[PDB]
Amino acid sequence: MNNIHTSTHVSTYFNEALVDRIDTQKYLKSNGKIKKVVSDPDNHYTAAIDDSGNITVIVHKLNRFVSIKPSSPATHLVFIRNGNLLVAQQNGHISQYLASNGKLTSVIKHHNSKLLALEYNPVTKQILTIANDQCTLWDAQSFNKIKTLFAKASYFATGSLTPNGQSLITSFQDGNVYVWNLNNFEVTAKSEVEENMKNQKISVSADSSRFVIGGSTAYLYYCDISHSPLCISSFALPSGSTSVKKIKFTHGNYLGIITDNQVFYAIDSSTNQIALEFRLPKNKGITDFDINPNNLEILIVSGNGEIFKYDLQKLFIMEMNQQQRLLERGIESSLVYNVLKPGNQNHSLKFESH
Amino acid sequence: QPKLVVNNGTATYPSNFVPKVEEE
Amino acid sequence: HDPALSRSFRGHEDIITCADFDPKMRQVASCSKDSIVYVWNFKPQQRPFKFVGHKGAVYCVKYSPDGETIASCGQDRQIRLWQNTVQSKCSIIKAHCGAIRSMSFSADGGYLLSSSDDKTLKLWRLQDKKFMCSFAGHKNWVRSGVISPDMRLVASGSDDKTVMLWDLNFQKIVSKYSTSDHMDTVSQVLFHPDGTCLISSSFDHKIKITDIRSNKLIQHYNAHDAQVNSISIHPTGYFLASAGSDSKIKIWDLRQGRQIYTLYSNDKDITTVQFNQSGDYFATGGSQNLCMVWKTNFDQ
Amino acid sequence: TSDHMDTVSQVLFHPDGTCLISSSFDHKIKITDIRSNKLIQHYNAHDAQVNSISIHPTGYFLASAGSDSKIKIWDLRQGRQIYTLYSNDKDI
Repeated sequence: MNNIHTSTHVSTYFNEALVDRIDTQKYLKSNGKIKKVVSDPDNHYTAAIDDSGNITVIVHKLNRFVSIKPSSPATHLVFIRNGNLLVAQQNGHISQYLASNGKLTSVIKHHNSKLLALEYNPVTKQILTIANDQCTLWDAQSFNKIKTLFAKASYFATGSLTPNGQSLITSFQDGNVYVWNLNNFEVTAKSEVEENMKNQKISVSADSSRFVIGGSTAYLYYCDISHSPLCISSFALPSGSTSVKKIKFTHGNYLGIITDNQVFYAIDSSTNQIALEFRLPKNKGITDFDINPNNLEILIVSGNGEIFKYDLQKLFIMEMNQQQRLLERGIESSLVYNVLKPGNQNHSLKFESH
Repeated sequence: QPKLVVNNGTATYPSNFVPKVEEE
Repeated sequence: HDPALSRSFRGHEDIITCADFDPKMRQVASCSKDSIVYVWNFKPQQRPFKFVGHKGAVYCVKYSPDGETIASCGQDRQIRLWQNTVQSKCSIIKAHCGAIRSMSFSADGGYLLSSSDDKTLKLWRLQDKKFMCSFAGHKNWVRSGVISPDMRLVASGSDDKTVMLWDLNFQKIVSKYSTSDHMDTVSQVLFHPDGTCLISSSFDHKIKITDIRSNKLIQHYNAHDAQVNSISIHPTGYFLASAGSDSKIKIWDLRQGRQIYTLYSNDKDITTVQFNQSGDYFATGGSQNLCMVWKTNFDQ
Repeated sequence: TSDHMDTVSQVLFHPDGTCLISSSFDHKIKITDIRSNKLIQHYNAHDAQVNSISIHPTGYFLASAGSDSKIKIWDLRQGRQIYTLYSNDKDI
């Protein structure tokens, strides 16, 4: 007495209308369970990390997998169009394998960090690593470096590149979010903010007209370059959110969200409201996600041990329908979604950028 | 049009510079 | 509409302290005060699994929401995480220095809370070393441990006769209430369905209910003249099952604001009233030894 | 400094060999005439380590290239940037 269970907002959604199955009997061989999902920008080679840490690339048409022998887990995976896998390992190094073989080719090291969050820009050939106090920008072929962004004191929390264009946004613990001339090491855009946030991350759109910030406090910030400041506003989150662990952009005006209340959300940034809400049984739980943008093919790792097995594009049907039936009555989306209202300057991450 | 912004603008900076310089 | 003792766990050797359930409806976990816990099902031809370990007493055994992993907390200094359901496949995961009290797990699964004895509670992020999230806002003990939904808080009882809540992503005390008049070692503290309204009783024969931060009393929920009381609440937040070291069982109706009536009981010094995770339930523990499996039919 | 910061890149010309075009490490193209060394507009360039250029033979299009891998094309008959190109990995 008392908390929430079970799986009605997650396994019931995820497995609603599948055409194949991750037959987890073939994957969960550890004495233990799957804990994290890391994934392919080229979408298909998504991968599982279990409590051993061996990366299993699940190939969702074969119901076969690439068993990567080293047990070192990834923070995230990057793949390129030519068949290579760059693994940002939790060991402080980024390790590239032929994706096609799981065969080690090279390691990027310079970082001293627990986290090496990655993002790959397929139109720049550039991969960025967010780690400790620095951003390392490098040629995606991964055998050299371009720049090491850094600071005298504000510690680094995050940043990312823009996949269908190019601009680099980074932020500090200060919440200060700023934009770099990633190829001149110039801060061209600068902010000073009120909301300090530990372990914040910046989600960067492929066409980076839009940006999002998460972190240890229960807030979400949203940028829109068509307006000044780029970060125009901030807002508080649906009741029960305590912090935000992970935020990532998708094709439509949308982001996946993981909070530290372990509820996952899909947010529509055109309004800054939540479209989808995801919940699992008590620990057990939901631990991480992988969204593949064309259909939002999804690899979810749950603490419940289940490896999913769903497309957000298909789950949206339930909040397309439902909502559209209610639209025949005239239900308001700002309530359905819970729009998060722009607040004061007192806790904003407002940022001018050009 | 933006060329008219250049028109002082930057036109006097180079002379705004100059006095004082040798005096120092 | 009968307390419905059905078929007890015939064979419990002595000395029973708790139970929990596998919501298949059902497999029942129970535990003794010495070296053993049991798990069995109906379709009565089924035989219980004898869980050997916890050489000291076991105070509370609980199931994950799907009825799989059974966490068993006793005078262990660890929590034994037993296999799912039945047949040994277990591990020993270190806790503190003594008895571990009642557990709860976070809803979307970040944590597996237990009231381990270093006075902090171990929130347990599934499995790890280090510590996963913990905090002591209590002066001298942790007697309960409930993770609330849509909140950052966990509540617990104590030996300082206070009740405390703290921030579970960030390990910090938020609020306390206190001696309402707890006498001694406080029993388990339970919550309203929303994880609000802390509910507790103890050596003092009365359940009192207060909120969190708004640490204010709603009612005097008089209980048993027991050495000490125990409790579970029917999940709809409708019934306070009053258990305790006395051998009466009495149930409170929260809509009526009263003890409904005492039960015939027939010697039941119920230590737990942990309910089936959804629906008609138990009142077990005590001198009768056999696990008292009830399907209370009042319960819908 | 006609304003440039560092090692100047390719200088191009109006089809008649006038109105020369230049940028450098600084992110701007200046289009300026000869003797009458006057500017017609600031053809803001890429935020490149270094920029690069050629102009369509008609003198209509500034092909803005550089050390970064975004590429964009300008229409000199309008004075607008036409748009930033898909580019798709090209540090031209």
